[PDB]
Amino acid sequence: QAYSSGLSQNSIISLTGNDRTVADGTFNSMIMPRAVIANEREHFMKTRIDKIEHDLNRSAKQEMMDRQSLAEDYNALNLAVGQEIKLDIATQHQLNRLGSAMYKADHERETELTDLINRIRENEVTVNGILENQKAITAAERADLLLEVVASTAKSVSAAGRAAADGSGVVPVFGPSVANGIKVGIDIADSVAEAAIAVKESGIITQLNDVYHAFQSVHVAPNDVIKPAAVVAGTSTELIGNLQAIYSRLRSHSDIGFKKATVGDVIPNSYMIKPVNSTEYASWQLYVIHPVQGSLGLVVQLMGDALTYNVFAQYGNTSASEFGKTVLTGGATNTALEGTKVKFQTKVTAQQALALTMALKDAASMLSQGELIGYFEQYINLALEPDNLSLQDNMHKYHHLLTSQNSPIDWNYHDEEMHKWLDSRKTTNYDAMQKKDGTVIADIHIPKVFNDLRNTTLHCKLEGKQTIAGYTVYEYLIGPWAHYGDIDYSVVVDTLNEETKWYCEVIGIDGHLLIEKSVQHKPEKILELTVNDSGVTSFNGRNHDRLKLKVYVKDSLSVKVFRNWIGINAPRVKTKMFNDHIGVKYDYSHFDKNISPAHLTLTDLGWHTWDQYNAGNWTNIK
Amino acid sequence: ANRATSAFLDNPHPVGVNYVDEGSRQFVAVAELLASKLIDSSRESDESNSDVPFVQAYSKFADDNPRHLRVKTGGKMANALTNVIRSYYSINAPAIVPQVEIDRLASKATVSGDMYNSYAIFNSVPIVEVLSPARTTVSIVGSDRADVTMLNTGAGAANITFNFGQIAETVILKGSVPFQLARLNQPMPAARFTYKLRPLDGPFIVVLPVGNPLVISATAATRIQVPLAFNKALVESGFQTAMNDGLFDIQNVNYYSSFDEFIISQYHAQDGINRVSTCVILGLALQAYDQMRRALPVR
Amino acid sequence: ANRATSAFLDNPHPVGVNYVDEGSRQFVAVAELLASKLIDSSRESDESNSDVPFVQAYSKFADDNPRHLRVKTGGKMANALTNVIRSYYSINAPAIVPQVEIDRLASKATVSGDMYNSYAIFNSVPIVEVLSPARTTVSIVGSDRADVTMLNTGAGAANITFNFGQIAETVILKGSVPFQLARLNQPMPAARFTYKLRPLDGPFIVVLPVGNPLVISATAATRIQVPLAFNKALVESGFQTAMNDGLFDIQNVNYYSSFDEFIISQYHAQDGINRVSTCVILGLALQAYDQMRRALPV
Amino acid sequence: ANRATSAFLDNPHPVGVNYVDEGSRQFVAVAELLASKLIDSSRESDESNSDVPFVQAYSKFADDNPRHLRVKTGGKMANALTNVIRSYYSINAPAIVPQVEIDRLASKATVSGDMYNSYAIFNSVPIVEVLSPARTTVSIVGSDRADVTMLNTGAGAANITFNFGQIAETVILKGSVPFQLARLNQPMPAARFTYKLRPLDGPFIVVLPVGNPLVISATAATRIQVPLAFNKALVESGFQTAMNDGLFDIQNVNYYSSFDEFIISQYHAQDGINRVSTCVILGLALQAYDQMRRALPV
Amino acid sequence: ANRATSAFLDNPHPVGVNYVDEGSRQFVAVAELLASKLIDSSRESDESNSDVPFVQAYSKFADDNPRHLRVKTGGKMANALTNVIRSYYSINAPAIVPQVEIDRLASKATVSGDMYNSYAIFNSVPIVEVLSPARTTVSIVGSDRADVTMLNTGAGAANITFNFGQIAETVILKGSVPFQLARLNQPMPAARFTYKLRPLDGPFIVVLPVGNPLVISATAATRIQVPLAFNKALVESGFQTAMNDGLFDIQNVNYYSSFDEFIISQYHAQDGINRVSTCVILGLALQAYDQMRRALPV
Repeated sequence: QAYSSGLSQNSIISLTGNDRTVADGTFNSMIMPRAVIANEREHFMKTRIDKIEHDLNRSAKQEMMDRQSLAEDYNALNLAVGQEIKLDIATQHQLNRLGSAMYKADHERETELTDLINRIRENEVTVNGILENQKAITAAERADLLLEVVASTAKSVSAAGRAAADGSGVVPVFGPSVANGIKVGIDIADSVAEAAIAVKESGIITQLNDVYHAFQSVHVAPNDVIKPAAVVAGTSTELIGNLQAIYSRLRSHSDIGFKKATVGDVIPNSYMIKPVNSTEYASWQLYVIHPVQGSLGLVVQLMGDALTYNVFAQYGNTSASEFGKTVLTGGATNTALEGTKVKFQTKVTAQQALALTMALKDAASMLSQGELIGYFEQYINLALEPDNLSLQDNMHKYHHLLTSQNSPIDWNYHDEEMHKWLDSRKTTNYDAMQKKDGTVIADIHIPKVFNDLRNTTLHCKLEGKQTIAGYTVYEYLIGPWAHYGDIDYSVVVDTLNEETKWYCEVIGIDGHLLIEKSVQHKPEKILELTVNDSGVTSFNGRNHDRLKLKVYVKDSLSVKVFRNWIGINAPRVKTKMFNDHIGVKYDYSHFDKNISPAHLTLTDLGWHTWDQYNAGNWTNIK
Repeated sequence: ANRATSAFLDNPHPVGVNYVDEGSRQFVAVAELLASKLIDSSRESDESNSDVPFVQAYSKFADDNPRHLRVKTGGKMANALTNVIRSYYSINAPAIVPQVEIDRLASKATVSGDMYNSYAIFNSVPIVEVLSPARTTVSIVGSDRADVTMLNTGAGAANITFNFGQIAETVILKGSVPFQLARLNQPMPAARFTYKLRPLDGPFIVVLPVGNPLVISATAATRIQVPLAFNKALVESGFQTAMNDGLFDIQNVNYYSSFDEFIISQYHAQDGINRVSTCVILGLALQAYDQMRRALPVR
Repeated sequence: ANRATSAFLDNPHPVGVNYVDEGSRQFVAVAELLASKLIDSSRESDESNSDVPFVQAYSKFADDNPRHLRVKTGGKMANALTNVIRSYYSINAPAIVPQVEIDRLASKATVSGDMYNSYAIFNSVPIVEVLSPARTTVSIVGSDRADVTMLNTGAGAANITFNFGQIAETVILKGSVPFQLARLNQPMPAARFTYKLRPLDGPFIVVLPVGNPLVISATAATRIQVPLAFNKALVESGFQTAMNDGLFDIQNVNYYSSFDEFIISQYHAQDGINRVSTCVILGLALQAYDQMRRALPV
Repeated sequence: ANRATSAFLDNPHPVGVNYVDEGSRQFVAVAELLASKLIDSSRESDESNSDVPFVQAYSKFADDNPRHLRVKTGGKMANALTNVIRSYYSINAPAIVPQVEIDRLASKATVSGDMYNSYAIFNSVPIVEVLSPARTTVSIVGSDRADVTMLNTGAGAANITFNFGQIAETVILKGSVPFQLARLNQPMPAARFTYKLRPLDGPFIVVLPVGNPLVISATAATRIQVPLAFNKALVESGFQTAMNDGLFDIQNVNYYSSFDEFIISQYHAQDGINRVSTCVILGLALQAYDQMRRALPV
Repeated sequence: ANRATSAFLDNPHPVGVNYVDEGSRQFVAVAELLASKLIDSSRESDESNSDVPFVQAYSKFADDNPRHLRVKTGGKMANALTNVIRSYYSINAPAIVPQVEIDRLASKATVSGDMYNSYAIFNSVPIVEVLSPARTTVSIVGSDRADVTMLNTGAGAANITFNFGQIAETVILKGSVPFQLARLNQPMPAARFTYKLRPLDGPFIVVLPVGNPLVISATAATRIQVPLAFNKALVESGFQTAMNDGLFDIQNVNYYSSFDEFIISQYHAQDGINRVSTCVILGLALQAYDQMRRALPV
């Protein structure tokens, strides 16, 4: 029996009309959605554009050159034995490239969400008025009004506007670009000499090459999330809690996606099955989505005018079939259909893909077959929301339901099950390779240091666009934490000058800490924090869920920040939900404050609380 | 766990196994037809200011000419109908009507003994069982409309299982506040005021949140095969009349407020398909009884 | 050693001993003849574009004229036919049809009351016992075609004893692979796929080589005297209809998938020769029940 | 846990929605009546040397006089019947027969054109779900008779859940060895060979002891309303002919070995009440198709 | 490699070559028509309350007016039919009946001796061979429904080859669990429950994964030309009666459970076309034997 949600849905009027077929040479025919995966010309053009964006921001020549510098920095961290990140090994270098790019995009998205919270909290009175006065308008229209009363940097919710507002660092990672020119299948036969091991360390196995050719990261902008967050929000606190709840789920999926590459298994590929010789009025489509950043998959079937879907777990497969247990059913889907198979990479999460599938199922009678095909493929392949305003709102309402506490899917249960299954796979693959080949060969190809995106020791390069009296400001957001333990932070600063005086500022709820290091080309430890099982830390006597680090350098060239956990495979923290975020509230308004290194005296350095300063002039104490 | 059941569904006493053949079924149909003529003749006597129409119909019913100073009770036909009614209700009631008397009375008028020509709708709500956790309280009141009051005192939300049986056709559930209900091993839907249910779908689970009590009103409809002459209003009036006169006062029997409750209770018992056939004949007999006494009253 | 037997041959319940006289045998045959006329009256009504053929057929069967708004149940003949079916199945089922009613209905038409005019072939295969050594496992599945699966786990070849009873006329054995079968003292022949046996020949010995399991499929034919109007297609339909209607719902009785299994099981029981006579009358009663109820569904 | 299901119940394809009105149902009934007369005319043409019965039967059926050197094809009625049969099987099959042609052919004979006069018994067993513990193996084979082979390799006895749906009326289970069966949350009886069950009672639990495997043979009876002229033997033969003649090759349709399991599979799908109505009309069309094609091959 | 084949396809013995001319085929047709009238004479006798309808039909069949004391046996026609039946089964059977007697008996009724007017569908499943790798086990059981149980113990998945011959028109495969099957040198599709195959396509490869056994159930349909009067229900009953009476007890012959297995086995021999024509005449002879012996049991 298909799952039936009692969600209220707006009526949908199709462009095709009562006869459910568009007329030739009409304005509606020109604005109709059309298939992108099925059409070869579009599926080729979009891959080329996706590759171009990756090479613009991340150049292989630059990343190959920075390997020597990055290896030295990781060595200088002085990690314990068994926790060292050796970038001289090819597999470790390849995994670091994937990890560093994925973390930078996740960090930037988290940074923008933090600023968006600050603008909402500053304008709480106006925001509260909008939410309660305007409850009948569409979710997209509510987002436009909310982004206007607050002085948001990105005030556009349209797809074209979001693309323009997005900058380098949030571009999805194109997997095939990373794994280009890397040697595969180096063969040393029964040799344990140092020369043979050196050659062995320079190559990767075929499995890692296959994993990278099927990888494409998904990072959701805050402007995308504000529409689901404001569908039923009544107060500003509820809206902020919804925004934080969604990004908690999103971040947890990103860590799982990186964990898939670390284990020795190959990741499945999303594909579409179409008839070999399509016949008019007898066509069918089958869509199989294996999201890399997720714990659940989707199978959608379009036979006639009927839409049927199934949600299957990506863990526990016996290798006899590519589908796990079914968690939510929406009809009967036949995955044994015979036809041409087309491979694609999804640009939306499982929660986003399912929301449109539920909305499309309710609109099957009111929408033509072509509209269902066009709207689904555009969103899966290009993250393009449907132009039908009523259908778009229905998708956002379902998106809120799948994330709320009353979701039909228990996301926490499935995410935890996926972590346990992935850990077992790594042990099985390592043990199997430890028998067939040596322990040394097993360590090269399956490193134990790389576990998940927010556990492995990773670096994040900082970009600087703000200059205060000659000092460039580099910003890094410490936290939030999905793991508990002891975490160390280090900063690497490269400057053209021979001798340089650079400063670091750590901002909390009440006061900030200012440090001076004056050491170049070597990591310098700035902060050591202890995170409890609830993900909060005690920074100068108060509980903090996140902090802000600002680095000031004169004539800077590159500033890197290293994040390090004391023990490998740090225990995880249960993912926060809406109730958890509402219960405890932290003020982030102080992250906007800045200091001027040039006008700094010796007494101003150290830990100082806000009451010691005047309004403004946070550099100099009274 | 705590179990709650409808009061009227509990312990249906066995129905009689006599006077259920074709000859007896013809006698009940004949009595109903003749009783209807008796009540119409009395109306005609009032409008014509003449006793001829009533004496004319009483002679056919009672095989005797009415005489002054003798109470008009219906003759031998009334004696047979009243005692046959008692036998239908309970198996402990005696069978005291001879077969010669049944055959003679069944020949008075030509009519079929068919009891499956038509259908009727009965509104008793069968709630076989309601299973609840430890920290919750469940109360069921009413038969035509059943109100189930549930209060949760525990820390978290509890699940209450509803069993409506297999006989009822449709059950409509209306709640004081929106609530979630779904079948076994099915994801819960959004909160809704009303639910239309098929009792054959299986046990139903209701989420009871912590806080103010939730009251669910239940209405049910079932189809039972009845003869074309069946009239629900006349049957119900006869049931109350038979109770007042004490014909249903038998040892080890259960008492019901309405014929709707009586027929549904017997349907849900074991071998209920066989019991419901006897109850249908009783309903037609009660219709004849109601029309007979209203024509011939006693102060 | 282990003993394996067919499921349907186990504990045949006693059958009824009433309505087996000549007068009641005529009633069953008369009911079958008149119930058939109801079925053909439907076709004749379409050809003539009138209900006259059905009125004549129903009036003879039920003794009342058909009437609209009245459910056509078949009258007194249908009631008597239903009750005699109940009495035939079980000895504890009460016999509630008076003899004077049986005689009156039997006079409606003139038929040959002999229930031994003809014969029929029954396909249920009786496997009374399969005797197997300690180290072998035997499983029997099926009634129309019995598949016997034997597996030898011991070191040496084993001898399996097959007992097919004495009632069956011929039994045909087919194996997945060629096998050797012989009588108790006869020498073993060369392995071959199929064997034709007479059950009265004696117990049969089958050698079971070590290795892959051997599956033997059995098919039997049995001849039972029946009335000439007997039709196996109609009896089987009536058997299913009676079971669904609850005519066989009585305590301390066995239940069978088909009338083929029921008659063979009673044949192999003690006092089998006089039990099959009652079962044959039940079959003709069930044949009339199927035709009458399809024409007049209630 | 593990789950097993009957193969024929998997993925029933949608049926056609054309030619289901009263007039179209009259055409199917007329074709069945006239096709039956074609077969009967051959025997009448043997009793009397004349070919008048066949000429009359063929002229009514084909609207033309039969000729010696011309192939007998059935005329316009044969083409209409073949195309109408294709439409019922799948919703993707085109409906190309004009309604004015259907109405004209329905006027050749006066028949009821009614689909719910009588009933018939269908022998497919709907084992919807068998749920088994971790250390047990369950295999289901067969459609008319289903044998479920269960083996327990665990330490203790295992409980196996049987779900037979809600459509079937009666199910009879016979085991190779005596076994224990009871409803959910009910005390378990003594071991016995055969069980008679009502599928609506609920899921059934079977105790599987550790040791030799236990095989349960299942048979089911289901009652479906059909016309009075319905004949199961003719429908089954017509079903096989249509599959061999290519009438059922449409993209994305399921295939079945018998018409018995085709109608039961559609009955267990959602909106199965409405699907059976169309399938019954297809059965009478197949009954007409068989008789017509045997009389007039190719 | 191991080869497994169907039991009933092995070694079809040669059929007789006598009584296949036009005159002899007319005699078989005459006997079937006369025997059919003999059975229907019993029903007509009951309606008329007299033996006149039966005496008329027996006089035509046996050329003598029966006496009450004499046991009716069919006369010369019954003897001729019996000896003709024995001759068809085996080439070793003598041809006792002279041609003069056949011609005299063929003139009693006016019916053609044709045998190709109509067709029939036969359901025996011709699994000619199954070739399997070394570490796998394959067993074939059944004729009307062929169940192939395959279990492999090797580490890798095995490919099993199925050959269904060239005669059969349609073969439908159903599995206990979804499996992979494709034609020779064709891409393997996704796992499905059911497959519809044309045997002329070629050998079929089944992927057998390591683990629990996989069971495939097979049904087949074959079209064989037969007379219009052919009735499979009566032919199969006559086949069992002929075996029971010992009409087939000849040296160096094979034995089959049904006439379906007999005719399909002969069709797969080298001279299949010539053999089938003889077997069809045997079927009509067996149809007449079933009717004649049921009316006149001896």
